[PDB]
Amino acid sequence: TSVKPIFSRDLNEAKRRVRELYRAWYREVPNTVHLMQLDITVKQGRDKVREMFMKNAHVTDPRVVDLLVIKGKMELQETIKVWKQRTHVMRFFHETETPRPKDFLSKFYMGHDP
Amino acid sequence: LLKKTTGLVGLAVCDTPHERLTILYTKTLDILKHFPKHAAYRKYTEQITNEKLDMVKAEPDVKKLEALLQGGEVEEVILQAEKELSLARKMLKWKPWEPLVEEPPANQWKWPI
Amino acid sequence: MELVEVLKRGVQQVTGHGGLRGLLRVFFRANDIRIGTLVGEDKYGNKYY
Amino acid sequence: TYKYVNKKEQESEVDMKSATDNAARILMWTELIRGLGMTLSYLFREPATINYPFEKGPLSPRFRGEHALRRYPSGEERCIACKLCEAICPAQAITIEAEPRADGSRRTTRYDIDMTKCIYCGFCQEACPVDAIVEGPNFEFSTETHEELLYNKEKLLNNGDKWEAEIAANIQADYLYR
Amino acid sequence: GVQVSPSGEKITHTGQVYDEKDYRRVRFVDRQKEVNENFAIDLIAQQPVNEVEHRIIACDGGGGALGHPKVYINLDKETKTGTCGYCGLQFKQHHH
Amino acid sequence: KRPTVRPRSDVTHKQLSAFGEYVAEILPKYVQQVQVSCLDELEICIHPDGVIPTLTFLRDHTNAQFKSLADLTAVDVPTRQNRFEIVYNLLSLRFNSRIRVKTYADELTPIDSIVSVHIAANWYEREVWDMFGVFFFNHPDLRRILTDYGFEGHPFRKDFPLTGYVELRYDDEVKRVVAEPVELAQEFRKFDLNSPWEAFPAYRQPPE
Amino acid sequence: SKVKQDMPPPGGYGPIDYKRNLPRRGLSGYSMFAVGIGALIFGYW
Amino acid sequence: ASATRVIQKLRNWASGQDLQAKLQLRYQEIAKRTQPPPKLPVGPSHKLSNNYYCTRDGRREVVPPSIIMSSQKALVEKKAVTPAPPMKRWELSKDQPYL
Amino acid sequence: EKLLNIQPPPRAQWIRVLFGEITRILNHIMAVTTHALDIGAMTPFFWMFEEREKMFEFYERVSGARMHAAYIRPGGVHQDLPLGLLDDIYEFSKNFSLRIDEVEEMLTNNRIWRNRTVDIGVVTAEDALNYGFSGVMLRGSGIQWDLRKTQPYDVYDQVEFDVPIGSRGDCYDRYLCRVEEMRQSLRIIEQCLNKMPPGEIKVDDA
Ligand code: SF4
Ligand code: SF4
Ligand SMILES: [Zn+2]
Repeated sequence: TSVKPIFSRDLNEAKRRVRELYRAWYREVPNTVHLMQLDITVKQGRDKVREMFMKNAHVTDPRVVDLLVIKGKMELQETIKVWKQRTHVMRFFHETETPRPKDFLSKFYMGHDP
Repeated sequence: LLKKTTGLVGLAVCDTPHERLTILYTKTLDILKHFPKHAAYRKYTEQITNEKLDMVKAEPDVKKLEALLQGGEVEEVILQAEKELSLARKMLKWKPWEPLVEEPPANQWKWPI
Repeated sequence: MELVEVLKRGVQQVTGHGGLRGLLRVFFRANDIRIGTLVGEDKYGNKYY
Repeated sequence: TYKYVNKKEQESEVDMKSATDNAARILMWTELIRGLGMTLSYLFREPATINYPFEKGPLSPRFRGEHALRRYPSGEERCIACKLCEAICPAQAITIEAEPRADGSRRTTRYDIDMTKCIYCGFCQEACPVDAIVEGPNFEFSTETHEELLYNKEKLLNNGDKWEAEIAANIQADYLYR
Repeated sequence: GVQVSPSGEKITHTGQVYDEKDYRRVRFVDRQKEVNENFAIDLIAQQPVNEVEHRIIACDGGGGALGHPKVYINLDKETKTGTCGYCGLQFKQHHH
Repeated sequence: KRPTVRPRSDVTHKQLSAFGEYVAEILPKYVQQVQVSCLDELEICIHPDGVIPTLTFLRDHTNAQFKSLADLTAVDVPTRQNRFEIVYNLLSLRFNSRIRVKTYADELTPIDSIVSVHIAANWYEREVWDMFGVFFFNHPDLRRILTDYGFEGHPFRKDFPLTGYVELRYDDEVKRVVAEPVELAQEFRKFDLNSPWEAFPAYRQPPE
Repeated sequence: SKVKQDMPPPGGYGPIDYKRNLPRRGLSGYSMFAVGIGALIFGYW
Repeated sequence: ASATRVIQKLRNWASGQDLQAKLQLRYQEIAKRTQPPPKLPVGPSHKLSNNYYCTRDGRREVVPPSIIMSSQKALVEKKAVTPAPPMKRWELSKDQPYL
Repeated sequence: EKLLNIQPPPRAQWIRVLFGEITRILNHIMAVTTHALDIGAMTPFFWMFEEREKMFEFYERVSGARMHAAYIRPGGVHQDLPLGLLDDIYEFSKNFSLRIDEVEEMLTNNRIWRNRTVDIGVVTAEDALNYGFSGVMLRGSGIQWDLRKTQPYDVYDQVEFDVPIGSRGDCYDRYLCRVEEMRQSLRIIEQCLNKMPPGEIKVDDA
């Protein structure tokens, strides 16, 4: 049950790195919306960033948190230097994809998938 | 005479190849004396350096020296000698003569599964 | 000389496609006025030279 | 062994005649003039352009073109639904379904080749034990919709009936090598 | 032989035809459903039965290496011809 | 003698065995296994901590001179604890030889990058990270190199599906190229192409 | 029958040139400089 | 090949090469498109005796690699060696050493 | 084949070496002429692509595909050569060095090409070794290394050829190396045509 750390000895400085990454994303969102001609507002982009962080918010392993921070920094660099395009940025919103309903009756009416 | 070019890009001609090889080999031996006596790297590197120093003291001609050394050009031999010296410094820092750091898992190198 | 021989080959290529109408037909369809040995003709009307 | 492509051996020293030759080479653009002369020679050569579609580039009997399903001289289909072509198809471009026929013969009920998926490699025609599936030499079968390149058994049998006069001759010319 | 549906659509040699209420005939609307006219079952029915003398015959489909793998058909049943499993040719033993 | 069997020379096997003993006794701190294949190829399996010393020694030793890294790759064997086997093929032009150095990793233990030893390891380790998710310490710029921007998952892993999870198409409502969950008009038909009979008795594993 | 195969002729193939072959053409530098200078002098006169 | 002698001399002078000896257009020197049928030879294993497959099974002579040392199996004045003897220097070409 | 511990027959090995050298001529034609096209001259591209069309005819005559032959397989090659193919390969190769001489006349001594290629992208030998370069890059930087000479395969130890070595490590030296090894590939093609042996095509192991 004793493992080798990546960057963080425990969860506290891992959360510090998470807060730093969230700060960088929060600062970079308005520049992205201004630079790439995005239909979205600045509020929607920061909401999406918060949604992604809260999607990953359930993890408690410092190594997994460090790797998530590394991946987030890679995506942040891909957004800072314009390598992600408008399509790549708007892929986070899934606006063309209809969502599967979460209720048993709708899943029963649609098909056999649980 | 003097070699016009070494035939390799970026490898300048050494005017005095014998004394440069001599000082590189002596510095390598001097830093090899700081290794532990049971270090296999120390023993093997001392063997190699002593053989090359013996032939560089024996042969005064550059072409026959290259033929004896069998390391390409004498400038390549000088470059290999200084890389060996830097490796000796790094290996003294690393200390790899110690026992194995950690055993692998039982089926780590078992192929096929 | 050989220039007059080239001109002879040219005038026979011009007057070797039947008439003026045949020359114009082959020149505006195939963009080519070379004379070849008629190897055959298929049932659909294609000529092969 | 090895050789030098740009290393010069010794020196040519300096001479008044050699200096004047190099001066004339620099000033009068001699290598540029001979490059012009090379292009002029190519201008006065004969072009290598064929008159397509009235002239076609040469091919061989081994040429792998549009797929076809052949028959025996009796008219029975050669295919026996063995799915060796489907098994060896590297792109999984062949779909085969089969059942016994009304006379008990082992025949396909579905033979589809996705020509948009096929890589035109001939593995099907070299894995077929009865020479049923072949790549006949047709290559001018480009379509205007994606659907028309999704061949089924009717299309492949029609191709085999259309190109049998040429496919049989190519197999006759080729089969001793394979 | 090629037969037509009550819808008028040609029935393939596999017996496939769309139903009257099947919407997938719209792919043939203003186009054609191409059906191979030469039915191999009828064509192999048209072949005469080969009358041979031996009890066991060998078939390779003709042409040697251009045919099918060479198999052996046992013509012992006098009430039924022996059919080659590859090419569909029928053989019968001549007992006269 | 036999026209269908590869000729075998024992001198290369002897030389590679001697050099494997040489490297193993020079570096006992990191070397875990040394083997020579019947194809006359030398493999040295080391601890992940000794990647930098082992690669540096092989590049800069007078008797090794493996100055050229042929390639760097990973093999996903998802039945061991450390599923990613990192493989370094190296070429010595001085001695006209080739060596293979292996180490191991899992999804959460990064290994040291050898960009300071070979510069080709930059793009090679970028490819390894992009395709397997093996992080590399002290890399100058580690990021994806072959996948699409924003691609989620490492596709050369065994558990990653062949077709992936998303597919792209042009949507005219949004006038963009958009990603959808993958749907195939024809599913990839997997085949069970494994004979139920043992082919090679020399590789018969003992029963459990 | 006899084994028939794609083989070279029994006398071997002919020699195939592969070396770099530049024509080494053109007139001397003295002659062309003399022609140019003479053209200059005639034009000036 | 249908070029007049004037154009041939002009092309040869302009290129500096004798173009007519080596034409880049194929006229008649090529092989005929129809060939006599071949008869390919058989391999060395096409014999009716002394041809057991176990005596020529090269695929089953592969053995697992030999472990020179192991951390678990072995559980562990000589000269230093090299992976191979040093590569001999290439000789300069006697055909055309310089361009 | 190394994993299978089987060897292809000698005729298959000679065919593989011959087509490897034909392919080397194709690839170096593409490299040199498209490099010259990127610099600005396209007439060598057109001439050498007519030559590429003839070599594609050779590919189609042996395999049925002009590019993706799938001809060389583990155990040898897929089929034997059709009759007359060796004669047509000889007829192509006896005229090809003139075409190389044509491109070399067009480009090599041209001062524009020398300005575009000389002292451009200079790579030292140690840097090339550390960056992991191979083939034309190492030999352009001056490293005497070729796998066909050092670790030979098939019958490359039986053929004889020279290895072009640069001395300045630039675009001009790499271009000269590619042209000279095109000439050496032609030399190996001549040797393969003269020394093609009889025998089978695949390994006699079903
Ligand atoms: S040619 Fe190859 S890819 Fe195409 S159908 Fe045949 S086996 Fe499949
Ligand atoms: S390999 Fe031939 S006989 Fe077998 S299913 Fe395919 S086409 Fe039919
Ligand atoms: Zn039959």
